[PDB]
Amino acid sequence: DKICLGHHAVSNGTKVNTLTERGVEVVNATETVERTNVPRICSKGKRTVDLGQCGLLGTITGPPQCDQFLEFSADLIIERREGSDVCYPGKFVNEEALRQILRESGGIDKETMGFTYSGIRTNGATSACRRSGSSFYAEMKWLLSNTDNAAFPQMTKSYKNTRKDPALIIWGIHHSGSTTEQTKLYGSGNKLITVGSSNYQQSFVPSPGARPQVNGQSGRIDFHWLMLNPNDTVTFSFNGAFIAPDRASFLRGKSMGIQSSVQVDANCEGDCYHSGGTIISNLPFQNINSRAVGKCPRYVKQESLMLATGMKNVPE
Amino acid sequence: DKICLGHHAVSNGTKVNTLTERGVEVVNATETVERTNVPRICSKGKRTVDLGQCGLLGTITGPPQCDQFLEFSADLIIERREGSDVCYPGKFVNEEALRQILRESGGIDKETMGFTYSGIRTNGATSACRRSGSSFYAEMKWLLSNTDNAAFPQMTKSYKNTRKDPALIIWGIHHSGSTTEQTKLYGSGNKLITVGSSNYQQSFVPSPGARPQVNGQSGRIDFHWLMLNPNDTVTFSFNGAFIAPDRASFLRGKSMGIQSSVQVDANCEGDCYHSGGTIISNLPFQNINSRAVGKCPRYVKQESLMLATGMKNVPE
Amino acid sequence: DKICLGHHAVSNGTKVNTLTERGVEVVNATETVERTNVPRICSKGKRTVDLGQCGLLGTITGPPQCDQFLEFSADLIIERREGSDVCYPGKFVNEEALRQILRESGGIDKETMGFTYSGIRTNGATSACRRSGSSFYAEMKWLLSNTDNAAFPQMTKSYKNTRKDPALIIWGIHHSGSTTEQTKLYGSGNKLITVGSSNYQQSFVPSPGARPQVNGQSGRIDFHWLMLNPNDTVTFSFNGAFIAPDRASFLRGKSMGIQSSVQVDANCEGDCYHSGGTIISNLPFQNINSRAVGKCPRYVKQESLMLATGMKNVPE
Amino acid sequence: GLFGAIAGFIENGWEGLIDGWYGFRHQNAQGEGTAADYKSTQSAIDQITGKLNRLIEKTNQQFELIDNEFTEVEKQIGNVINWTRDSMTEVWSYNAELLVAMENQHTIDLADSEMNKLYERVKRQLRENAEEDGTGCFEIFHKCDDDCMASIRNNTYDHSRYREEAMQNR
Amino acid sequence: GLFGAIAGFIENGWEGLIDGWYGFRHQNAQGEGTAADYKSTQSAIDQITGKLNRLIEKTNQQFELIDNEFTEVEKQIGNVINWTRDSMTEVWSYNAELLVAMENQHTIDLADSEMNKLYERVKRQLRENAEEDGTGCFEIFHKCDDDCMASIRNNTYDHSRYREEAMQNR
Amino acid sequence: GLFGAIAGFIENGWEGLIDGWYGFRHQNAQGEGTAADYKSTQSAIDQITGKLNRLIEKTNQQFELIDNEFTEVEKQIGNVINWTRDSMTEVWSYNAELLVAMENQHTIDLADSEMNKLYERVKRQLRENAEEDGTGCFEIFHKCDDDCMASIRNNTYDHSRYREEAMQNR
Ligand SMILES: CC(=O)N[C@@H]1[C@@H](O)[C@H](O[C@@H]2O[C@H](CO)[C@H](O)[C@H](O[C@]3(C(=O)O)C[C@H](O)[C@@H](NC(C)=O)[C@H]([C@H](O)[C@H](O)CO)O3)[C@H]2O)[C@@H](CO)O[C@H]1O
Ligand SMILES: CC(=O)N[C@@H]1[C@@H](O)[C@H](O[C@@H]2O[C@H](CO)[C@H](O)[C@H](O[C@]3(C(=O)O)C[C@H](O)[C@@H](NC(C)=O)[C@H]([C@H](O)[C@H](O)CO)O3)[C@H]2O)[C@@H](CO)O[C@H]1O
Ligand SMILES: CC(=O)N[C@@H]1[C@@H](O)[C@H](O[C@@H]2O[C@H](CO)[C@H](O)[C@H](O[C@]3(C(=O)O)C[C@H](O)[C@@H](NC(C)=O)[C@H]([C@H](O)[C@H](O)CO)O3)[C@H]2O)[C@@H](CO)O[C@H]1O
Ligand SMILES: *[C@@H]1O[C@H](CO)[C@@H](O[C@@H]2O[C@H](CO)[C@@H](O)[C@H](O)[C@H]2NC(C)=O)[C@H](O)[C@H]1NC(C)=O
Ligand SMILES: *[C@@H]1O[C@H](CO)[C@@H](O[C@@H]2O[C@H](CO)[C@@H](O)[C@H](O)[C@H]2NC(C)=O)[C@H](O)[C@H]1NC(C)=O
Ligand SMILES: *[C@@H]1O[C@H](CO)[C@@H](O[C@@H]2O[C@H](CO)[C@@H](O)[C@H](O)[C@H]2NC(C)=O)[C@H](O)[C@H]1NC(C)=O
Ligand SMILES: *[C@@H]1O[C@H](CO)[C@@H](O)[C@H](O)[C@H]1NC(C)=O
Ligand SMILES: *[C@@H]1O[C@H](CO)[C@@H](O)[C@H](O)[C@H]1NC(C)=O
Ligand SMILES: *[C@@H]1O[C@H](CO)[C@@H](O)[C@H](O)[C@H]1NC(C)=O
Ligand SMILES: *[C@@H]1O[C@H](CO)[C@@H](O)[C@H](O)[C@H]1NC(C)=O
Ligand SMILES: *[C@@H]1O[C@H](CO)[C@@H](O)[C@H](O)[C@H]1NC(C)=O
Ligand SMILES: *[C@@H]1O[C@H](CO)[C@@H](O)[C@H](O)[C@H]1NC(C)=O
Repeated sequence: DKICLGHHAVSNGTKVNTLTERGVEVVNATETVERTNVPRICSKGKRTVDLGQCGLLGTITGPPQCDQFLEFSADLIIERREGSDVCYPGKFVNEEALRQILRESGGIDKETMGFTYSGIRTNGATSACRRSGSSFYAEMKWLLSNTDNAAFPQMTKSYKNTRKDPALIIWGIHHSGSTTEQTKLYGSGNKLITVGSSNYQQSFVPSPGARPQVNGQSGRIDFHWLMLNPNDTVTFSFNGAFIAPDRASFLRGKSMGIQSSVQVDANCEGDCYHSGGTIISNLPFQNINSRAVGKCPRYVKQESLMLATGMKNVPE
Repeated sequence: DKICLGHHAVSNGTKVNTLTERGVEVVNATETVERTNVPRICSKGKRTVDLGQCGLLGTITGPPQCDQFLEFSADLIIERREGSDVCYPGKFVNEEALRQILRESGGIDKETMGFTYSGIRTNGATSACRRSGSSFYAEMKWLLSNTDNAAFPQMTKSYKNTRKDPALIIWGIHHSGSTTEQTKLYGSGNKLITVGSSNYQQSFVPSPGARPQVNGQSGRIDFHWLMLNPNDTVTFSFNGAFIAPDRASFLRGKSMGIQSSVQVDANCEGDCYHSGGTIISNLPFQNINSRAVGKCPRYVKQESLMLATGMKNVPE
Repeated sequence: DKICLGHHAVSNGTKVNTLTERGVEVVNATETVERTNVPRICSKGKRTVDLGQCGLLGTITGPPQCDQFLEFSADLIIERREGSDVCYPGKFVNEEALRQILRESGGIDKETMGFTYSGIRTNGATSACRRSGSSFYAEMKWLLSNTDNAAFPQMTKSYKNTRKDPALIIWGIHHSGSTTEQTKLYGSGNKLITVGSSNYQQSFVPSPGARPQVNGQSGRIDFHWLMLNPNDTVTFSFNGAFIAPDRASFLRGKSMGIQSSVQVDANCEGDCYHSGGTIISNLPFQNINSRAVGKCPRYVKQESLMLATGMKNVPE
Repeated sequence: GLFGAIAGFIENGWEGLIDGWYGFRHQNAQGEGTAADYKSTQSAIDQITGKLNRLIEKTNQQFELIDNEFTEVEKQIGNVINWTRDSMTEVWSYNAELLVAMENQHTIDLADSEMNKLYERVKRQLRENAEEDGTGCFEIFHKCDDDCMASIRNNTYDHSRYREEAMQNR
Repeated sequence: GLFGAIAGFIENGWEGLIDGWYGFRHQNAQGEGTAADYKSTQSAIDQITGKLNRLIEKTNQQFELIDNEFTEVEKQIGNVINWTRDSMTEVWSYNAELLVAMENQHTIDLADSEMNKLYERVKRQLRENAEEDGTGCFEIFHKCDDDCMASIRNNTYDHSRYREEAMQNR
Repeated sequence: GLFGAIAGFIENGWEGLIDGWYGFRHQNAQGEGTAADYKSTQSAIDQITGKLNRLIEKTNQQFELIDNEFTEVEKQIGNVINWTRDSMTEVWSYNAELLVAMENQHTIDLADSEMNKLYERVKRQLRENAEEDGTGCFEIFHKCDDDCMASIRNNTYDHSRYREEAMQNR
């Protein structure tokens, strides 16, 4: 006598949202917002460098803890909280910019500046910077007056970049704990340190004075830098208080840099990283961390957004 | 013989827009873009501080007009055009950053640095900064040589932050109108002021020289600052030309800061503020002010965007 | 016996994408992403200034190559790669900010500072800056000691802005190649140059020292600037090493500034420009250049996005 | 709209209908009569309502000042801020124009749809006891009094009762 | 599409129809004949047209340079600018992909819809004088000449005239 | 939904149907019988599938750090970065809420649509050999055995064969 059309239905459906309604029940749905994190840095198939105790900027100047990272090479660079850029207390001017340059560098290659010296000490050291007793930054030279209180002779040193890529040049200004300590190391008188390029112009003066002891030192070394273009020259003219570069650095290629607190894992591959780990997901969105970097799903505030993959559920 | 289906209609409909058409007439519609402003700062139920003549930064140093705002406490901070941070002409280095810190501070709490002095004047004053005759910044001390032209003895003062939150430290460098005026106040010779922390390194020198008179003074006081971390120390070493902090500041919590030209009103509540007042609205968008702050509808260029709330209007 | 309904179709349809499908074939479609570039700067109907050899910032100081651009007037300003801001080697502090100000200026109008001098040379020159033999910046004056090694007398010069709009004030600090060269030009002793306004406070010192020769000169001139408000005064106090402004600049109105490598063309009108030319398009999107400026279609990554303008194509 | 009832096979709307969005007019021996349909009217109303409750929202997302009307910030950072703000104005203006156009297209097609549903629901009740006028009208062969009309609205109309007489009247 | 006419109960389209988007072919004593329908064709065209006029737009929103191809800006501010620009590229690329996909889904369903409207408009004209083939065809019981066909297109076709003879021919 | 079949003239769904999304139950002399329809089920599945393949995507768009968890950047630039990031969070949260709501509205109306297509496809096969129950049921006048039912599903059902007997049984 008859025939009847119908559709399927289920006992337990899944609620989604629409333009018109909240909590409409549908046969099946699927999540579009990622909440699952992997608590490791998933580094499978990538040249990784976990800096540990070495601070990124320290790879350029070379304090003891960065001795194994002076010429590294990497697809992925990992900075750690415990990392430190310095042995002798101090700071980099323009520090975050340089970090950004280095994180994306693919690593660094070094070449000597070829600076020689005469009629001065070249070998200054400290207990703040120890390699079997007192030492210094491995890429830098602490230039002193020959003997105590002796005048530091007015020097001029220069370096041309013969390479096809830009060079990274570093130097340091030393600020003694006292004026009398400054005179002891580099003789008395107001010290001027000049630095110039075709692209760049600047000058510096030391500033002896009392500071709180850090690594048992109330003195400070300010580090400065510039990017020297192919076939350009840099000249350093100095009365003293000056920490000269022994080597120049060159960028190897491309990399990605991250900051994290979790372990490396070569069993797991991923391109979206954050300090708590790796977000492995095909989903378009994520509610895990808004500072995730790499190739990530977009960060959104919603914990969940269910996408219907079935019809409306209408049970009896 | 028959029955007929139909729908409603109205004499005067309302025009909206669609994907396919402009000016389609529908039975009813409603506005999604807010145009109505309340020309007052709606502060109902909120701890409010209207700084008036006091400039935000002046709450830290304490010129006469900020005497009632030295230790304020607030959910909402209101800066006014007539407000001024200074009595003796001068400036804050990094001024906008500090304002942003202070706007979000919830207010400030003060504690003494505990600095004592000996064999110097501690009580410098000016007519630019008047509280029943000549006075100075209430939180600061103008440190001088005992008598005219006398040498300012090389001092070192230090302060450790014993609190669990970071401290806000301020100091000032004084630039005389002339070199001879500088020698009169702090004796002759090139003056160096040094300031250091575990997090921070810097130095300063005065710069005597002619400027246009502001508040009848051609001299200037540069104010500087830093955020001292819990259980860290700051040391000030100075030949002179130095305006020392009497107190340290601490942030109370959370607040919101605004700039406005209209009155406070405790009869009206709102979370979206701008200089012309308050936007009270449930609507998602607003065409009133693109620099509105707080919890606001999104600013859009369109004056109106009507959302249909009824069917197409088809009269006879 | 019968009648049949139908729709049209074509032999060769065009593929588009939908929410549900990729590559659905429809009768007709049209492109929404612009790929066609005009390799010229389309300047029809606009007051254009192509700076060529003149650098934007040079219009203010006036090196030889900017002699024809000292008081220009423009709707559209075009900077070129070969352009240079300087004759005597040097730099502007805050250079990009000033460029942004100038690009949007509509051009500049000049007025004399009205500075006179006595008991000094006013006419310093160089072969780096040549106009039939040695010359200098056309808007600036190289102030010297009367004779070699003579002391530069402590000067104070001042200028009030009597105009209703803000003035652009410039000055220069000269850094000699050597300390002995500095003494020759402006006498011995540590030179201080002071500059103050009601809005602004700063000071400067020269820095003699060896640099690589640029335009055959190892010396350098640092240029500085500030925006002086209507009815405010600026005072310059200087021991020497100081390059004084001869004129003040005022902004004419509104303009747009671009950087390009292609020719001007007054046969073609457009409002979206980039270094490779002009994007003339009604389309909402463009895949040509992400740094296009003016009134542009939005830049997107997709090379093509076809918008259906016809029904689904269903041939037999 | 998409369904082709409103501004479609129905010539025009009824300014006389004030009790709902959709309804019936009939003609019979006793006279003419209009009445609103609660169900169809309710679905449209509730759906348009559900739309408003999604859109009439505001975030708990706070933003603070990053510049200054009283003392201009440094020009470079000032220009980056303005560029970014203007970029956001562009995005939100687009979003809002689209949102409203997309919702309105849909709101109209929803209204057009609810009518077409009501139409065909009645059609099915009647079965072979009536034919389709085309103007939104159902011509009835058997004579149907005001009790018979209220049973159509109520969805209690028994087609089999009046069938024999209406089919013979083909 | 949603309505199920185009690539639906209609097998396929007609490459022969060059005067419009929708039309009729008939078979009768005098021969076969094709003709385009102006009304249905016009609604689709005007609607797709209205879409283009909304989208083929450009803002009066100007933007200036905030960096420099000839002399790189300071690296930190340079990276913030690039990060922001790349963030905007992401947003606009998404917007554009979605806009076009959303509009195309709708354009197709609009075309599918306009056909289905035209179909059922005719169906109603015919009433009991014809039956539904299923392939988009209306089989007529009474014989209908070329004047009788043009009255169907014109919307002047009088069903009552040919009724008696067609109903007996059930 | 828009088409008014699912949660429409069909009272409710069938928990018994596990071979597809849409199907038929019949009643005849031999007994009752359920069966899934492959075609309708396939169109819905393939379309919902096509949706997922567009959305289950991720960009090749890389972003780097522009600030620092270990050593805070300068406060002014820090606040501009945060302001921008928060602005982007707002935009993407909106986009995502809308995308999903827009897609779900459409997914539901797609399912509702595919049913309504299947319904009317059958209706047309039957022609004058059956009438419309209204609850999604086609009452057949001629008696139709299980071979006759499988021909309806197969789309091989010949209406003319059973016509005479069914029309007389009007
Ligand atoms: C009254 C008395 O004799 N007191 C000594 C006291 O001087 C001594 O501390 C010394 O303090 C100086 C700073 O004034 C240095 O910190 C000394 O250490 C070194 C260092 O390890 O860094 C030694 C190193 O060889 C020096 N190298 C060079 C190249 O100069 C450096 C350097 O001068 C400073 O680092 C520059 O700021 O200093 C430190 O021994 C204490 C022990 O700490 O013993 C008292 O008896
Ligand atoms: C030729 C002659 O006698 N002329 C005086 C003239 O000096 C005097 O003006 C004085 O100018 C000096 C700056 O050189 C100060 O501005 C004096 O005022 C005060 C001030 O009010 O600020 C007085 C105050 O006690 C001083 N305090 C301290 C701690 O030093 C300050 C201070 O020196 C400066 O502010 C630092 O820059 O200066 C001011 O009287 C005029 C009257 O203005 O009378 C002439 O006869
Ligand atoms: C041992 C010897 O005699 N050597 C000379 C050698 O000095 C001379 O070069 C000169 O080098 C000086 C810098 O020390 C200048 O560069 C000289 O040129 C000018 C210039 O053209 O810029 C000349 C100009 O008149 C000077 N003007 C003023 C106002 O001072 C400037 C100015 O001093 C500097 O630019 C400031 O830095 O210098 C230049 O001739 C060489 C030829 O180059 O001949 C040797 O015999
Ligand atoms: C950024 O935009 C603001 C406006 O949104 C500019 O500030 C305005 O400047 C004009 C003309 O200089 C004044 O008339 C207005 O009073 C200002 N309005 C506000 C709200 O401040 C600002 O100049 C722009 N930034 C830069 C660097 O030019
Ligand atoms: C920001 O992005 C631009 C490109 O959009 C970068 O500039 C390019 O740099 C590459 C490689 O260094 C050059 O080959 C191109 O010629 C540059 N293009 C343009 C349009 O300038 C720029 O380097 C990026 N910013 C930073 C800080 O790296
Ligand atoms: C910008 O936002 C970040 C968070 O996204 C802020 O950094 C956090 O600061 C809080 C409180 O000061 C700490 O408890 C968190 O550990 C920080 N989180 C991260 C991820 O860094 C940062 O302070 C904000 N910027 C500014 C200038 O305040
Ligand atoms: C329902 O959807 C989920 C996706 O979250 C999937 O894993 C599951 O197997 C689906 N079930 C069916 C019956 O399709
Ligand atoms: C530097 O000189 C070498 C040849 O000696 C040349 O190959 C290179 O291009 C030069 N660089 C520039 C910028 O001219
Ligand atoms: C029409 O909409 C407006 C919203 O702007 C509302 O206030 C008004 O009362 C509505 N009228 C009806 C009849 O719903
Ligand atoms: C400072 O010292 C106190 C104990 O004297 C301790 O509670 C606090 O954590 C210390 N701060 C740090 C950073 O170690
Ligand atoms: C099809 O669309 C294009 C737009 O790209 C247009 O130029 C062309 O003339 C159109 N053809 C027809 C027949 O409408
Ligand atoms: C400067 O003075 C003139 C009158 O001499 C006046 O018109 C102008 O407004 C003044 N400027 C200010 C800022 O007071």
